[PDB]
Amino acid sequence: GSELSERIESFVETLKRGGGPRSSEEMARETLGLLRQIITDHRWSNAGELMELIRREGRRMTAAQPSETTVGNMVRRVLKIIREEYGRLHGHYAQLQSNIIEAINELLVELEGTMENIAAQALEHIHSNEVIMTIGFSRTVEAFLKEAARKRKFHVIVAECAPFCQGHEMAVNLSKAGIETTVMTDAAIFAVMSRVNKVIIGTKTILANGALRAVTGTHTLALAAKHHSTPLIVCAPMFKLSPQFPNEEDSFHKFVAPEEVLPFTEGDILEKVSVHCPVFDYVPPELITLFISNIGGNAPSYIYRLMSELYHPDDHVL
Amino acid sequence: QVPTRKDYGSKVSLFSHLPQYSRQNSLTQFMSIPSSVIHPAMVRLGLQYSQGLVSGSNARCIALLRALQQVIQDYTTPPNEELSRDLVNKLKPYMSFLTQCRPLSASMHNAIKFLNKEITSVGSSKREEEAKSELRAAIDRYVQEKIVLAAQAISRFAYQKISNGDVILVYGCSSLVSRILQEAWTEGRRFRVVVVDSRPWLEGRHTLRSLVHAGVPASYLLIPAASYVLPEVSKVLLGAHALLANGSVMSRVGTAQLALVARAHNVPVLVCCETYKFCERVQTDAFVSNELDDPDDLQCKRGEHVALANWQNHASLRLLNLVYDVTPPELVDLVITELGMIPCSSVPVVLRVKSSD
Amino acid sequence: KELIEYFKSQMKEDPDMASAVAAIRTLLEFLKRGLRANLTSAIETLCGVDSSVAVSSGGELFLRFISKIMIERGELFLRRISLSRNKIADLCHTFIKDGATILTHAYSRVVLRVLEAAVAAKKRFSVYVTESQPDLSGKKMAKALCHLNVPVTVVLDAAVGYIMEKADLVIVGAEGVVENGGIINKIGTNQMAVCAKAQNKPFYVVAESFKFVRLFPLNQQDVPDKFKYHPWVDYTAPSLITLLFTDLGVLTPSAVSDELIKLYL
Amino acid sequence: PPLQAVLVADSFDRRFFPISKDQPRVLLPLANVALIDYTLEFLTATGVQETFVFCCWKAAQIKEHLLKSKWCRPTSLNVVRIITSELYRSLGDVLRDVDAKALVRSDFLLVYGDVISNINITRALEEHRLRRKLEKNVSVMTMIFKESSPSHPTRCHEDNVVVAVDSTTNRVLHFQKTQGLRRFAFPLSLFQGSSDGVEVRYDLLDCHISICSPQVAQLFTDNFDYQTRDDFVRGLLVNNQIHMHVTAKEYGARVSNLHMYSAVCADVIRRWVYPLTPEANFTDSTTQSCTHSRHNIYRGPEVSLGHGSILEENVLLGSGTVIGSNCFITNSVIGPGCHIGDNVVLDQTYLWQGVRVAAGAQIHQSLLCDNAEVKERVTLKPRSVLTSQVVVGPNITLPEGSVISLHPPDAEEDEDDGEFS
Amino acid sequence: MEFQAVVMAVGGSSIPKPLLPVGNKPLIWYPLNLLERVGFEEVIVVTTRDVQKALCAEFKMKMKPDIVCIPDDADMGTADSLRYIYPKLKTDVLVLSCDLITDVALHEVVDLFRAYDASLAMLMRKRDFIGVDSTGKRLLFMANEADLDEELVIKGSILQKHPRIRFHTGLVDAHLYCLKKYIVDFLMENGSITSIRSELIPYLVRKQSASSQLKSLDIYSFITLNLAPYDACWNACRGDRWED
Repeated sequence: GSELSERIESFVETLKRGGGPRSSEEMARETLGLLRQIITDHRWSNAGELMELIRREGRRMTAAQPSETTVGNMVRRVLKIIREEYGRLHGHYAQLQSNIIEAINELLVELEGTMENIAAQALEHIHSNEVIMTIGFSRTVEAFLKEAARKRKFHVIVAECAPFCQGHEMAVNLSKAGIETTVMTDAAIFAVMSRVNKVIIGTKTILANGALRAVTGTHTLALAAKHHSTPLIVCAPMFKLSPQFPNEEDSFHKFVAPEEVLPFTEGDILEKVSVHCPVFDYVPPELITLFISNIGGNAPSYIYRLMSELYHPDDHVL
Repeated sequence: QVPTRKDYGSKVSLFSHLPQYSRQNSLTQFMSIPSSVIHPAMVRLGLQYSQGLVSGSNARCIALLRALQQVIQDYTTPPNEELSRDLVNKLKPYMSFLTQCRPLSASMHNAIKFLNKEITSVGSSKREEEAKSELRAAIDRYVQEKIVLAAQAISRFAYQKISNGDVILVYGCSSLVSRILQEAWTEGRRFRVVVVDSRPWLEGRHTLRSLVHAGVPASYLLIPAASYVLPEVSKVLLGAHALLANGSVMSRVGTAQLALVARAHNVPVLVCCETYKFCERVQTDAFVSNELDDPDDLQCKRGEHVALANWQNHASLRLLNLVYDVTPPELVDLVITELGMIPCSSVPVVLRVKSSD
Repeated sequence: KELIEYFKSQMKEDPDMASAVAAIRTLLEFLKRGLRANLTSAIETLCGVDSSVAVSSGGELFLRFISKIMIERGELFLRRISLSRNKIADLCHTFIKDGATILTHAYSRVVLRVLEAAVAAKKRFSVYVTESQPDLSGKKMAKALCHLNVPVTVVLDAAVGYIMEKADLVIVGAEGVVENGGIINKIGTNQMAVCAKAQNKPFYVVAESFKFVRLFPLNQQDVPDKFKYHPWVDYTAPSLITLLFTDLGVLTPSAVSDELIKLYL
Repeated sequence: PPLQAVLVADSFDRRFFPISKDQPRVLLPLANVALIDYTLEFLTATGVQETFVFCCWKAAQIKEHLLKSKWCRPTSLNVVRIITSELYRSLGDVLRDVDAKALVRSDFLLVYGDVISNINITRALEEHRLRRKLEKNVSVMTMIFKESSPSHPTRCHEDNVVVAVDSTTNRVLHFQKTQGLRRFAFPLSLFQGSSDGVEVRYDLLDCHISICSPQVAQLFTDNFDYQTRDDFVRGLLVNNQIHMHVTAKEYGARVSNLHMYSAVCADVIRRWVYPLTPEANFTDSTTQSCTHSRHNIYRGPEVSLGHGSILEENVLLGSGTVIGSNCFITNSVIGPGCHIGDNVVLDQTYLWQGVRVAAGAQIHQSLLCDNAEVKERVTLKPRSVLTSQVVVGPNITLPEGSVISLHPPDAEEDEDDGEFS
Repeated sequence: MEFQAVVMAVGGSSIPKPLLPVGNKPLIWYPLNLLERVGFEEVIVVTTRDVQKALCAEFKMKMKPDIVCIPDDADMGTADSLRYIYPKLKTDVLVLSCDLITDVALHEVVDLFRAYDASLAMLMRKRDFIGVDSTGKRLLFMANEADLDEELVIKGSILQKHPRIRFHTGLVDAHLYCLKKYIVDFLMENGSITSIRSELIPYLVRKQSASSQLKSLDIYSFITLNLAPYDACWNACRGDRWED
């Protein structure tokens, strides 16, 4: 009641203001905690009433941060789980609730071992004396690299995503493990791409076409990799996979303040300039070769089957 | 004597043959204060090259020719020796000192070649001060025509291409493209410019100030936002630093990347280069001949958590900031010279017809 | 207007005659009557009738070539233009193999000359002619090639992607060549060149030397509006073009820029 | 300890005439959002658990406005306290009313009701608490500033301030305003008071979020003549020390006049005050949601742009705005429920809710207030002001400096029509 | 010939500077050592006459290979000494003094003179308040508390073109200067200025005919915090110091 609405309002304002928490896996765990806390302390007669309640509570989290699709498609996965439980019990008050409890607990068991399974199958994609190029900062790709370097000796080009230099942290965290890393800017991507053998990047949101949004400037890396014919490896979990089509809804990119691009101390020329800072970008699925999830490697021509196995077509509007 | 500067940091394994210095230390720590081995204008030129005060490709050539005028004006003739041999033998350690300060642009290479060809063809019957006046007048005529008349010709040839209502994308800092944009705005074209910049030089602020002071509506963004705005961009202007024998475009490091993304968005790119900046030298990558900037320049202050502060303590960490790259000649459409609109395949043609053939 | 009347008398008396040739002959006829250069300048300011690229290109090249030897200069210039087509056929018809499938655009006398020179050298081949219909001129090309006793098939305009996989080479005569190696031609040249590049077929351009115009279009709009007029004119990129066949020899598309730099517009 | 703040919802400087005499200055909308909502959003984004809103002039309208807002909800983290008295008429009077009622406990935020900012104060808060724990309660005030430019269009000559500070322990030594002074005299006791490395600072934008202590309220109680903040800081620096925090990547400024208003609203539209952007919907109302397009184009629900209308740069359209055909609007803010005619231009203008623009009007860099109306063929020059339903007659070109209202003595006209006076 | 270094022999009540000031060795040998290490094959030396014309015998004991010694008057300054040897100098003047204990490698002030095309480059080390830029190379304001009735006044235009100016208190002038030719040309054209320490304040870069070449002339200064120069104001670190 009071604590429920208080924590819901706190989560909504946390998604409205900034990125809280920092890890997307931690935000997914808090999303499952919010959904189990909202189903354990409420009352319903029909399962469709709970479906409408979860939809009404998810619309606010979607309108809080539209660029954060993880809470929205996790709400949609929990909606499909509750729909499948109502379907297997339809062909109902405490038994359905206990089934929802054990299913969301099983979803946390599956979600805690996602990066572990990605690091487990990391060995079948990296050979010795290999030139790797990445962009931005992501825990999945650096875990991939620090597990692949346990038995193999290779090189990683840590290209920074530079609206704000976050890839320096990835370069330092890899060089502490000894991956023989090299730091450059966004302007040397195609200049170094003639020596890059594979492209291993992360993403923010996998779309329904197999398209993906990620840290900005990676569409340029995908174009240079398609020019030099190198395969792209997308180490991405199964909760960044969303049924939002690219041109269907607006607010695709996330815009931040232009201070990180052009500072406030520039002068009188700030009045007559328009400085936009997209921290994301669009990558079409034909520029992608392989997706790496915790269940195995999948093609961009196979994301629709995971969409059918994880999502329901009457929930794509939410 | 002039020693060699120590290489700074841990070099890239692909760039071990190219030197990588630092702007913190200077070579003139162990040199005399009255400059005797190196000319004082030449060591002044090396100081304003090494500290980064002269960064434009045309400004280096202009300051080079002014320092060469100061050297030839302060030249004397020894007994039983010719000027046409002694000046050749004396200007080579000067250019070696300038090379050890900062690697030379191809404009400066062709300036050295043209000046060596002119001082080689000085007759023996000519006097000292008469040949000094001939060489100073030749340098003055050379910089006069092959800077400002070529700049006005390229400005007119790009003014007759830019139409009304279009949008123009630029990259880096170049006086020729900025002069084209200013003389296009003053003569009646109504357009706005999207300025693309890159780290760590951030030299797009110069042409941003130059376009705001000229009254042009401007837009400022970086390399990753260029992919966001090129579906709206219809025209890309670029500033070339050297053009090769195969038609490659040596420019700032974000040039071939931007041209590939513009061709992916069907946006034609336009480089603007004067004919003295050409090359009979040719390369196909950014690895066999390139300039290496400071490895301490990539660090920045995003909050209070500078990660690349103590980068030398990490043995497996490498820092690299490339200056030049090349374009494949099938990516660049225009080559705008003072002779007219030529493609990329016409660069050795213009080399032939301007090399007295 | 006696200049347009002389142009119509020189162009309508022979239907197999080009327009720019008659325009340069009209300029020479004004040079026959200084006052001759003033009359030639007056009629070339007054010859704004034809919207073809080759007419204005030959007018500009004659205006440069003129600048008492002007009459003999135009005389041997017209001699070279008249003897150009035999050198065109003799330098171009040696590439057609036996049993090849020819793809051909709309009617032009240059491709008819090279096909009659090809059948003159005892070669057997089938020709697919695109109908190219803002007006039925590909049907006229197929009729003029059926009189040549060669197997011709009237092809629908939207089938150049349909028949590209069986036509091993694509030979198209152009009506105007810009400096970089691209061509200005009839509107269906661009789609044929793109379908030939996607199917890796060699796209050959067969045009003379007087069609060298000093223009540089980047897009389909950057060609001039006075040559466009439902457009009649497209633009083909020089990367889509394998070879050119001029009277100076079989040239790569980068050689037209060399000739125009050595000629200086 | 719980973090408090004193919110002065009445700037007693007389600047918005005759703008403020119809609705108060904390209720003036930048882009469909009043300034009190921006101030409460900044205070709840800082981490302040309880604020004290001090509304004196038109206090009933301020109370009726903010009781229906988000910050009076029981689910709100930042609970507000409305304190209304018609006796006080100064900033020092507000702070001694704070000291008399024993409201604040320790380390509260002194802030005005019209401050537009996104600065994290918690770094300045922990530095101020560390200095108070080190120097034992002699750190009196921490004046927060922002790195800026001398030619920047936001800061005006009535707000340009130069200070000389200790570059080591970041404390302020000197304070004087630059209004009407081409030369600046700095005393010699500044350098003898602090000798750890002194440096003058002219690139500081005064965001007026100077966080302070209840000993400041004690000093305002001890001296009656301390009317406002600049008198206090000059009287303390002429005689307890005041420190300084510098912000380098987060924006902060408040409105002083119409130049400050236009500059900070152009900063809001150009997203300089992120996260506080108009599409994030920080104040939970149903009629203020907007859609963010390219080039900072904001479009609300049910706008229905006409044929040939051009929106190129930095526009915002409220809910219910009716725009005709062939318009050309750039760098402008349009309120909810407006009526825009045909063949009109809007260049750096600010039109609030309820306006009606006829066909053929030429408005440039103006301020159209609530329920306004302009007729055909009217050409507005830059810096023209019309407030609260002024009807300007047809075929009349207003001059550059032309403030018009229904009130006779404060403006250039009266309650009569604009065609014939 | 890029430079022609000049050694001054005046003062400016602790100890006499030219002859008597012998801390560990003779004082006049150290500036000639500073010259004769990094080049300076041509040396001109001004002699002192404020000690009743007796410092020439102390100046003729260093035994440098090339010296130019001149007689001077008793009541005379640095600027009058620059005006005295004006028709025999043809290039940049690099001014020193007799009492100069300089551990600073003097190539860096010459680099500040060369690289930015400076008109004046001086050396100082931690009364006189020196306002320097945030980089630390270009000084912008300098004055003493003796000629200022009001404490210190600062123009607004230098705050507009330089928003932050770093002020120092404990700096002392090491008297290592680098003058351009038109500076001593203006000293010849304006003979009222004496004691070149008092010439550093009327430099006239700001808004005001007194310039020879926005567009102005550049003057720099290097502040050292490692290499110990000579100092006698506080004398706490000067007495307990080592001379290598």
